[PDB]
Amino acid sequence: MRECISIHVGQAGVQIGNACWELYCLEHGIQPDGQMPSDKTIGGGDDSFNTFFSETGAGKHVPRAVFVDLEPTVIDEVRTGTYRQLFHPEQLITGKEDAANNYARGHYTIGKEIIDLVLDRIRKLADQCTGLQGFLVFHSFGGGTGSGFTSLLMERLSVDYGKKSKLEFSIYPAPQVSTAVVEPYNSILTTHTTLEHSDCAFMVDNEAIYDICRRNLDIERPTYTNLNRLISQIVSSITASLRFDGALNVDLTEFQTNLVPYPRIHFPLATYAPVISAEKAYHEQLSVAEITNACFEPANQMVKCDPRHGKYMACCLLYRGDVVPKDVNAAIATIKTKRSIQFVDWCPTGFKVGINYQPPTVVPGGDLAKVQRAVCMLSNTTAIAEAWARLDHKFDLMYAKRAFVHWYVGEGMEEGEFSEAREDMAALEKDYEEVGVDS
Amino acid sequence: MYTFVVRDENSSVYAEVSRLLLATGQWKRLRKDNPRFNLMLGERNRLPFGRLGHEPGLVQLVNYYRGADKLCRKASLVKLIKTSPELSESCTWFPESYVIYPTDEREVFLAAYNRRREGREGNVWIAKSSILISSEASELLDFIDEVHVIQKYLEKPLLLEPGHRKFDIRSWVLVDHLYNIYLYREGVLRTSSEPYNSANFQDKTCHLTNHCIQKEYSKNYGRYEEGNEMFFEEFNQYLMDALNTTLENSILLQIKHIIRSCLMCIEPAISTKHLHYQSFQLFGFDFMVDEELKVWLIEVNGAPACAQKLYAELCQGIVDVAISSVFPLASIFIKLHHHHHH
Amino acid sequence: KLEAAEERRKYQEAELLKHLAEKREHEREVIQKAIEENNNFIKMAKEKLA
Amino acid sequence: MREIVHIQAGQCGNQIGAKFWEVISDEHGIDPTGSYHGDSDLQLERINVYYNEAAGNKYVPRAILVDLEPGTMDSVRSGPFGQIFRPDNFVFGQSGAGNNWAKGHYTEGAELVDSVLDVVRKESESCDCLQGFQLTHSLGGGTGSGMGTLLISKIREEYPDRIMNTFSVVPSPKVSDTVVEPYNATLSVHQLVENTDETYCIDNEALYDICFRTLKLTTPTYGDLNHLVSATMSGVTTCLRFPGQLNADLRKLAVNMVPFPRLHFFMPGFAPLTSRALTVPELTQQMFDAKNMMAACDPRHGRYLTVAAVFRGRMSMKEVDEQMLNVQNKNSSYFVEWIPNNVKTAVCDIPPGLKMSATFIGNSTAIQELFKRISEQFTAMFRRKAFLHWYTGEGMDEMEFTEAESNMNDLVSEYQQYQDA
Ligand SMILES: Nc1nc2c(ncn2[C@@H]2O[C@H](COP(=O)(O)OP(=O)(O)OP(=O)(O)O)[C@@H](O)[C@H]2O)c(=O)[nH]1
Ligand SMILES: Nc1ncnc2c1ncn2[C@@H]1O[C@H](COP(=O)(O)OP(=O)(O)CP(=O)(O)O)[C@@H](O)[C@H]1O
Ligand SMILES: Nc1nc2c(ncn2[C@@H]2O[C@H](COP(=O)(O)OP(=O)(O)O)[C@@H](O)[C@H]2O)c(=O)[nH]1
Ligand SMILES: [Ca+2]
Ligand SMILES: [Ca+2]
Ligand SMILES: [Ca+2]
Ligand SMILES: [Cl-]
Ligand SMILES: [Mg+2]
Ligand SMILES: [Mg+2]
Ligand SMILES: [Mg+2]
Repeated sequence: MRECISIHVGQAGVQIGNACWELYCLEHGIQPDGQMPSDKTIGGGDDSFNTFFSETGAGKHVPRAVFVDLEPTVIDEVRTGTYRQLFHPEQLITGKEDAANNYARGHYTIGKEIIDLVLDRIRKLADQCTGLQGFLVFHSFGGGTGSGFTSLLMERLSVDYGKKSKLEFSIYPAPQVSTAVVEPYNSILTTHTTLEHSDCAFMVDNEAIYDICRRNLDIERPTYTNLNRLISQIVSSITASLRFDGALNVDLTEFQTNLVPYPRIHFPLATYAPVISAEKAYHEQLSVAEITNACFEPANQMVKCDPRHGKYMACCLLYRGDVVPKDVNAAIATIKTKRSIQFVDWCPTGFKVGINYQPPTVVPGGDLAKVQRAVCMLSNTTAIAEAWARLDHKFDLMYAKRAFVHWYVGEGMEEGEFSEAREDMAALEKDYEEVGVDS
Repeated sequence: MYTFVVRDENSSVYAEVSRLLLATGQWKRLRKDNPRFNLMLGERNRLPFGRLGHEPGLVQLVNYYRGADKLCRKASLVKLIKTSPELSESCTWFPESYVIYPTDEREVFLAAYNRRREGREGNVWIAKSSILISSEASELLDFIDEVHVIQKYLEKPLLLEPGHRKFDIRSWVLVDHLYNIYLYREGVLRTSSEPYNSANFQDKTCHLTNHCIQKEYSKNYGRYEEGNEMFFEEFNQYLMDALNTTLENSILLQIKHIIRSCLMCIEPAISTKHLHYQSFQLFGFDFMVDEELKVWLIEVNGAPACAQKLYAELCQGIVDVAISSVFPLASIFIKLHHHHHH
Repeated sequence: KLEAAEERRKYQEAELLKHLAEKREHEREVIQKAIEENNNFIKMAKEKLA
Repeated sequence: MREIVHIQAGQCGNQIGAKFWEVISDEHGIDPTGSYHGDSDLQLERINVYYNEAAGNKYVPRAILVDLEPGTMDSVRSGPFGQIFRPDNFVFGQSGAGNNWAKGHYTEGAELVDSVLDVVRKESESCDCLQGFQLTHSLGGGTGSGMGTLLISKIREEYPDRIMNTFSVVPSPKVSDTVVEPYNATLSVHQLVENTDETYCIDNEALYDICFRTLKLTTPTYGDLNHLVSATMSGVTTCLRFPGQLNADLRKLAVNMVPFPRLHFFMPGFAPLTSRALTVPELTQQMFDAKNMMAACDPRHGRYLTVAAVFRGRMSMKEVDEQMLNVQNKNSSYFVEWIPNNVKTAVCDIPPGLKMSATFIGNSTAIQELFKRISEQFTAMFRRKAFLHWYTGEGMDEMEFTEAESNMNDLVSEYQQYQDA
């Protein structure tokens, strides 16, 4: 057994971590007080759920988790909320003033004053691990803390834990819920500084989740609570292989081996089905063929883009519920004859398949209906570069006039860091085109 | 007020669609780099499809299908026909074609070129790209080196009388956002004004029926018809008088079959049915007719122009079926569809 | 790279506080000019009358 | 980010300041003795932004009242909420400033300013984490204008990493006390361009025209003008005072609204205009209408760099999003294309005696019309050196007026540069 430490940075990272740990407790039969009646080994053990949970002598199961924010109001809701007893106070770290939607303020000005404290609290979790695999980092691209603090932390984690895998869950900015005009600046600056330090990053476009909540859950105007419950289902699908018995994606290293043959092209597209309204009083249950076919619909993706117009380097299907390999293999054969699935020439045309028989858990009173089977597809496709192209274009429009740049320079960042970050993204866009497009 | 941007200044079809949209008073042209448009009349090359359909509160439509280039580049069309089960290597309405680089198909092309030598069959070919005609292999291959396709040349074309002269047929086809395939009822014959000469391929004015080549080199430009353009009413009269058939029966059944076969083949790859933005595109299909009244596809154009007198009607057709269908204000087409059971 | 950033922030701050220091110098010169002109008026009226 | 320190300077500053505290005390359920008698936890959640807690659960405005004459502060002390202010936070001289910027900035004001900073320091020292300062003042008089901008320069010297926000009342010949208003306003604008992060331009020209043309008040008083100002001020501070996502503190508003440091002069707007039931389409059309703007600038004569829209009341968030998208999509040419998504929208559930209201904050290049108008009135007098003796008498030279005029003409050129780009 090999531990994973989860790190939740800034508002988005913290509120998504709240939703994920709530869901993990329900999946493993852990009560809000930390007690787990089904766990017969009191005070310790090396079960699969111990990757994410440590154990006290009193039978308390404690998330291997640090929550960091530069202002207190979001983490104060964890401190006084339903799961307050789950976390020891030293896991919950807050400053007094936030990074004001400014990468430079998060990374340089406020980062420099809190970074040694955060590494000390992480070191305390690491010291209770017998075989630490590495880190799962949850943050927004758009916020000052999510962008600037995370990139400093990722750099320091490469220094202090050089052999450890780092996986990111990154919220890509959408104007329907965004709070800052400068989010494209913050997104490019953090992607540039983080890119060498991350082994595998799962981007979630708030626009895709927003539209899935409107279209499939009939929510007129989705809140963060709606978006986060859906995001937590997809995160849980991805991490289930680390928390349950199985033979696929069983360690963080296996995410890179299975999904990322080229180190810089480390952004797999997640697609999730089915998403069904709990309020829907009559629902016909979807077959293995229907949920698998829905993995090739752009409307079900975590990022809107068109995989028909790129190439695959890797594809994993992660099934939960009543699924046997025979039905998966028949589903795939039918899909191959009907869809545009083109792999690069240097990769086998193939699917790694994981099945966990426990159906998806839902949060009581939530928006998601209980279903008999669900699937998350993780595919490394060049089509995800569309999302970089969109962000780079918005960056270029503002930067050509130096709009808002004085806020970043005023924090002690050099103007040169903008053009260096942007050149790294130009080289990334070009890497995706070389792997993806024919001539 | 619906909004649109114009990103291709050199398109005569979309300059006219642009003028028609403005004259309804219900459409406002924005600056080309304003993102808040309903409609993009897009550039020909590197259209940023990846930036479409991410504007909240705007339904966005573009006048190009991403991936349609598979049909509309010479090399791609040859590959698509051989390798698609539904078109197949044994496809009967496309000339025997091979892709040739200066992957490659040289030694497969030479193998088939020998079967004609061997059996005393007519052995003339045409090299072309995105032009030379010879019965000698090694002169075609030398020219290429000096990305191309070598395509069997149609040695027995149908010839219009008077003038013993070659022609090709241009058909205009509109594919709407729902993937309805609309064939414009007016086509055009681009005629030669020179008699056809099977013993002299060196002289290319009586062999190549393009509107630019006949306008410069041919010394009979306009002798038989205005431009080198015969329209369907006259060509149909010609086929009734001379050959005792119709344009519908002898040619148009085959044209409709071919258009429907090409576009139904790429539909899973280009359809925008379940996508965050929507597409339409105007195609130009170019056909040859042989002396048995068998129809051959030569090429598909992704950005065609129109015959001068058909601009008005076709462009109004594009606003009616492509644009107003998606953005309604306050038929000249045949809908190609066939649901045979088997 | 963090210390370099901090030093650029300290530099921009010292530049601002120098500029605000020139403003306090100017404020001190305006009020001294006002006093000197009132005193010179009184003085010159006193002498002209004598 | 938490505490704001409020300063109100001179007659205008103290009259609009007192109305601000009356209006937001009522919204937060605070009575004139400082006791909370409200019905919602939303009222108290961010009360500490503007109020200190005292003995016996009393709420005391974090407010400093400044004037060079006692008259207007005696009237505040007698006014309805007068007893709520901390008595030691009244700082006043006896001389007055005679509508003279030089008296406020250099002579009378210089004598009083140190005792104002003593009170600012006392308020600042007991703040958990001070966000910064808001000043209410006019630019046309002497104390608000001259002493107000002196205070801003001294506050910046002592708190250079904190945000400075002003509500600045711009003078108009239509609502005028003296001929020298354009001098005082030009000298003040020169200070604001360098030493504030965000300035709400409250134009007495616009407030008069709204009272006359729209509200059908034949004879607008300062009371009628101040009803518009206090409703606008409540609107633009909603996001600071109530739980919310967008522009929830002074630094985040500045980062969203100010693309270039000098272009920080905002055109506020309000709907509906008041001296029974408004739809979301109607709020949205009215809040963007020239006739609802508190600065007399035609927004169709320029372009929006950035906009903040705040909707208040129980309404459909879906309909607010659709209407806000409708305005941008239909009027796309008036929003600069080189700041993508430059319009941000907040919704607060608590309305102000209305069921719903919308407050508009725009950074428009059309604000240059306000500065050009002041510049023209300045030059008409300054070319003949008319009325200068009032200023040279307090130790100022002509050159200081030439520099203020140039810097304000430069600000106009800079708005024009981004309007053409
Ligand atoms: N999905 C989701 N996105 C969120 C959530 N909270 C914020 N965001 C998004 O994150 C971005 C803003 O970043 P935040 O995480 O709020 O900022 P922060 O990291 O706290 O940084 P500062 O507040 O600037 O110090 C925007 O794109 C928001 O839409 C959340 O709970 N869920
Ligand atoms: N296999 C073939 N057999 C006979 N003639 C052929 C032929 N291929 C091409 N042609 C001749 O060449 C013409 C078309 O050439 P091609 O279509 O390759 O060029 P192009 O792409 O410039 C025409 P467009 O302007 O329509 O795109 C036909 O009109 C015909 O006269
Ligand atoms: N809107 C408004 N304007 C005022 C008020 N009182 C004065 N003014 C304006 O403020 C300017 C005069 O400054 P004032 O504040 O009286 O002088 P001070 O006491 O020296 O700051 C002129 O432009 C007046 O039109 C008021 O209560 N409301
Ligand atoms: Ca155990
Ligand atoms: Ca590493
Ligand atoms: Ca004195
Ligand atoms: Cl290590
Ligand atoms: Mg935050
Ligand atoms: Mg062509
Ligand atoms: Mg007065």
